[PDB]
Amino acid sequence: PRNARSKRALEKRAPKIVENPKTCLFLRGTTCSQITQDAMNDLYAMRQVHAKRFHKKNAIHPFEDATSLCFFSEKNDCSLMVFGSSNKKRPHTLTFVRMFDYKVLDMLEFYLDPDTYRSISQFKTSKIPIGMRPMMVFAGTAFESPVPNAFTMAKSMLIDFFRGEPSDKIDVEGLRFVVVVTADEPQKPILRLRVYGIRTKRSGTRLPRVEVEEHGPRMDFRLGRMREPDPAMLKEAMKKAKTPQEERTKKNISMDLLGDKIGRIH
Amino acid sequence: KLVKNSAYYSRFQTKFKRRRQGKTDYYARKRLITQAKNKYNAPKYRLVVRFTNRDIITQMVTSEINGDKIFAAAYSHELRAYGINHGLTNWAAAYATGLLLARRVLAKLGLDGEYTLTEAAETEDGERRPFKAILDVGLARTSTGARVFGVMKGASDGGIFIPHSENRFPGYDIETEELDTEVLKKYIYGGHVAEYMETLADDDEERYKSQFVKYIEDDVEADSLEELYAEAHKQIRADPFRKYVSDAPKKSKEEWKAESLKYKKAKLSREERKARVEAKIKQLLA
Amino acid sequence: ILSVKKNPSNPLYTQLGVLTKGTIIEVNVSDLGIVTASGKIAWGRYAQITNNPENDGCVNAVLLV
Amino acid sequence: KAQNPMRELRIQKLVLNISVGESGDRLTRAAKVLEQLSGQTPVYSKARYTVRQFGIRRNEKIAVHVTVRGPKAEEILERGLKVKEYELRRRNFSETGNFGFGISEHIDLGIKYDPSIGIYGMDFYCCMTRPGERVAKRRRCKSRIGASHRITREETIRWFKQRFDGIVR
Amino acid sequence: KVHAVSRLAHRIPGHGQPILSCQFSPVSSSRLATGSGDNTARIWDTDSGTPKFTLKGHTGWVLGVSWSPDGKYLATCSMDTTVRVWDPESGKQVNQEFRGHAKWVLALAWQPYHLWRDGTARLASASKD
Amino acid sequence: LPVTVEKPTPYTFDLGLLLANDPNPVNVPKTTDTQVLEQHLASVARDGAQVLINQLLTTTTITATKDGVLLTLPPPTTPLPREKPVPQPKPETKWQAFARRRGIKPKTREQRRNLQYNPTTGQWERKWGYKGANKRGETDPIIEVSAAKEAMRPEGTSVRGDKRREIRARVKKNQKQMLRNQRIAAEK
RNA sequence: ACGUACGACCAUACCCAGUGGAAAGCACGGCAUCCCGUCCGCUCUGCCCUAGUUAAGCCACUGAGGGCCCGGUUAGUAGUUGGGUCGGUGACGACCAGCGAAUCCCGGGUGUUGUACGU
RNA sequence: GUCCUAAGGGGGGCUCAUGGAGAACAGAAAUCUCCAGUAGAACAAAAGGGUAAAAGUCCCCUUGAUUUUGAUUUUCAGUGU
Repeated sequence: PRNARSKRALEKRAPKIVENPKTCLFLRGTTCSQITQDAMNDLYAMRQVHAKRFHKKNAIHPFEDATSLCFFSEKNDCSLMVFGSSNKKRPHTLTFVRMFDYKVLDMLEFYLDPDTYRSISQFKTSKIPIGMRPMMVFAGTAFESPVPNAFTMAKSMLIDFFRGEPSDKIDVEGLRFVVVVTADEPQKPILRLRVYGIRTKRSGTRLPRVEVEEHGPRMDFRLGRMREPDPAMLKEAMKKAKTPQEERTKKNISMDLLGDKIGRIH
Repeated sequence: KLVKNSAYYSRFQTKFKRRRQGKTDYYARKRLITQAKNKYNAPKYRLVVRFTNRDIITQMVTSEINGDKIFAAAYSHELRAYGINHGLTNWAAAYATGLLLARRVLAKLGLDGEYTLTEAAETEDGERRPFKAILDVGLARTSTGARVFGVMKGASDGGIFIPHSENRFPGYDIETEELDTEVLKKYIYGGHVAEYMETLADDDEERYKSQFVKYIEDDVEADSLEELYAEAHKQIRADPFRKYVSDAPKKSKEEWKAESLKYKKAKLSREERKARVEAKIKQLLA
Repeated sequence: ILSVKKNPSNPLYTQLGVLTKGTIIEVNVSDLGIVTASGKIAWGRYAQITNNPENDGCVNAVLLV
Repeated sequence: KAQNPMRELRIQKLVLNISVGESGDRLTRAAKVLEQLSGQTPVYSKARYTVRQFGIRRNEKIAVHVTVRGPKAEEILERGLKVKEYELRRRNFSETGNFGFGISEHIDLGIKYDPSIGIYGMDFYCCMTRPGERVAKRRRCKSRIGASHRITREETIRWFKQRFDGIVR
Repeated sequence: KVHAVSRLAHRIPGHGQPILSCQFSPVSSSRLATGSGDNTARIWDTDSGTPKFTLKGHTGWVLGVSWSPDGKYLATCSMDTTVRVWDPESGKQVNQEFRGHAKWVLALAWQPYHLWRDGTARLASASKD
Repeated sequence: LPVTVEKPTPYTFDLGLLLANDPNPVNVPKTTDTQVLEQHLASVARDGAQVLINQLLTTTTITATKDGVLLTLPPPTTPLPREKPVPQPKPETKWQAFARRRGIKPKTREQRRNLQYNPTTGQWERKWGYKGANKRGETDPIIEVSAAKEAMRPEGTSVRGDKRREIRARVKKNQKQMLRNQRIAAEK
């Protein structure tokens, strides 16, 4: 990288101890329905700040070959991906792809129910501000599987999607919206995605009384094909790096409230 | 060879609609709304300042996913309620409109049952925080003495915390890095206009009459402008929501719907379009 | 004295902390009551030694402002 | 609708061009002629590419020009037409409605001979416009001029004949 | 309830020397008076952060500015051994300067408004003499 | 109205992610009415939002600053995959291995500064780069030249380019060593 | 419904041309003292909102030629994996499955929409 | 063999290659004007979707050539501020 700007871009794409917030690439196949496009638009609107959008048709079938997906991940530095497609067998499909080191870590299909889908514009409410992260509620007994399955995978993927940016502090005025994902264990269980705006009322106590109002979109999914990670790749992915600001604990050595280093004798 | 061919039309990528209309700088908008020093998930406000030929438009705006929201708006044609009837686009009117917007924002917030989480979790050592907003000038040039900073000065004096420096106010001296508050006071109270009125009345009486025909007709002398604008500032601070009715024709919303539908031209139906196509085919055959 | 920053004759003299004429030292300026533009208290600054301490028996310095 | 006062033709600008092809004293003298004729400081133009046949190199000042608007453009165009005896050719007028010509000696415009400067020829180019030209020039909401508001070659020829009482052959 | 001030409202220059006294008007915060070592006092409009009047006439540092309790007068005391009274709504000196102090006049105190008698106000000046 | 939700199983939380996990089953009614279905779903959302807001307001430290009323959040605890592997130390270059074997200490930042004091001019000057001391004399008016060196000099060349020649030679050798180190590290 | 200011989708919105536009609003417009910027008050900036004018911008409608966007069809077909399961020594030929196109063709369309202030 | 107040950073303004039509010398190729121009230029990389009121290009400001602090990370320290 001769150019300083290209050097900055390379350093941004370099692996780090404290990683950047993940970027999501939104793209569609050669055949994609308008319902699937509207679903993709709603998800992009919820995740605008850390997303990139493709606009062409891509002749990609992810469960056959994902070389093009890896190429797009490497080129755009996107580690989350939402891929839309349609078929006779699968009329409205959203394929969530999560990458690790520009290679496919895992994949999951979501089949969208067309008759119960409502977009964000179908609810006449105030909407979430751009860049604001919502809170998350995961409800039901389908997420407590002792063995890893499609529903635990979907919980992990949706947390990664709606995660936003990590922060040690938050304003109390930034707690006005919640994404609720409901799914129960069992013919196929339905995973329901809802978004609600939050109102607070006086209750005569210190704690306020919460009320909810529907924000959109209204989403119903059936979980389909699932590509699970290689165990070694998963181990490398769930390895946790330690920040230099996390000190290594030494035996009989501590720091007092004045910052003096204090030793213990016995 | 033809540059504009079928391949060119198929390969063409359109810009954003407001970029095509030349109204929005999306490069600046992205940094105005999606960039933050802190990540406390807090809402952000911008003071949008726009100028037309005859009016000044000031808005307090949040940015939501399906479109922007307006928290408050003040227009310079509303200054007729406070006594300013001339020069509704000048620097003094810009200051007064910014002051009006600031007072309306504070009166709407009550800084002049449902309750917020801030009041729910307020501590013992908690003080009132000022309303904060950032300036959005759009495509206007940000040079020294521009009226956008007059709107900004009016709003900041009205009580909105707007982060700013002073090197673009009228009277700023660039070599000495100092601001002439006498020139700033003159521009706030419209003394540049009054000095122009005196200068034109001394030099070119005909051009004076043509340029200030409405001032003379309404008997607004140059020496009374400072008092007029000061009294307008006092009235704005006293009653920020004074109602002003214009001389335009007044109907109800349904009456305006009917009046506009009387002049709307309806889109042709498929049957009429096919009839016209058949008539054209018959005319071509004949 | 907080530290010896730069003895002009030799980096070894700096490392040994020799206080001679022209040496840059870091001093504690809490008593002077210096506040920065952000409201923080500045308690460490740089001074230059203006005398010969080996001849005088004292260290004299001027704050670099 | 052609009798609307907002469709009235007028001169937008007049550009005076001297392409000496060589940098230095000759270009400085040509800039002196342009400054003395216009009343304002001229513009030095640099060569885009290197041509060994013309003896020029890239980024080298080889030309000078002045843009003049207002009644000053009208009076300078009047002097140029006095030099050309109010005679123009049909090929001079462009398809977009502008026109121009050239003179070989600037002395015939009314400039006294100074031996330290010399004789320079000049290119006159006049652009024509209608009111409402700001639509394509302003920064905000810049748009295209509509087709019926554009100026044609026949219209500017007719305007030239009616205004300056010249002839076009 | 008075809320704590947290930020700069205005920074207004105009004085050529350090400010030695400051006081708001008793009527409201819109009018502020300062007295400086450039031998002048100044009235400021605090709503727009602009200068309003410049009271000149002292030949020493204005050590004190003091509003009358009703707000209709401004008294200045200076190192030139004198006291002056000004009309704050027009910036003009009222009558003549008060003469009789041998040395610098350091402090002023108006008589309280409910104690004024004989159709006048009374002003006390403390001096170095 | 109550501000407490009572359920057979307690909620779990990750306040770093603003996440509430409800382990209780969502008994969705087996009806065909969208109104009652979304009413039950909104009730579940209401309970989850209520307990999340209660946990945030009661179990986190609250600080009132000029920015606003802020809650201190714990670091996130839900395990999520990284996008890229954890950075690792680079393979040792030939110089680094040689310095480790020979006990050669890294130079200090003051020792490696691009500044030196020229006695003869009494000025401070750069050692390298633009107008550095390594190019000293290339623009001086007069240069004494050796007769033997001028005789051995190639035709057309000048003594004014000798220092740039030595600089180009040194740079070429350094980049060759750097490319060899890069190739070996890529092989490893 | 129409207009304006910020917008969201970002061609159904783009490229070319014609016709019409009440009210208000936009706009063209007029003037260069002051602030400010140019070779040129062209642009930018300041002052007027009076006067002219819907000519253009803008809006609506229409029109070709492209382009673009939906839905069906292609078609569960080519193709690709499976002795998969039956024969065939085997390779392979059917059958069974799992994934799964595109061309052609047909039909429809040429902008919807949020907040605020107004007509 | 020649030249440079260095590169870099921030902000602001502007739009390119090319084609058509015009302008004394000027003629395929000098400069100037208008129209059209999805980038077909330039700069980076090696897109299967890099960048157009910019990441291009010119102005303004900085050019201070490798800051300070750390009980923290890793390595080292017979010269452990």
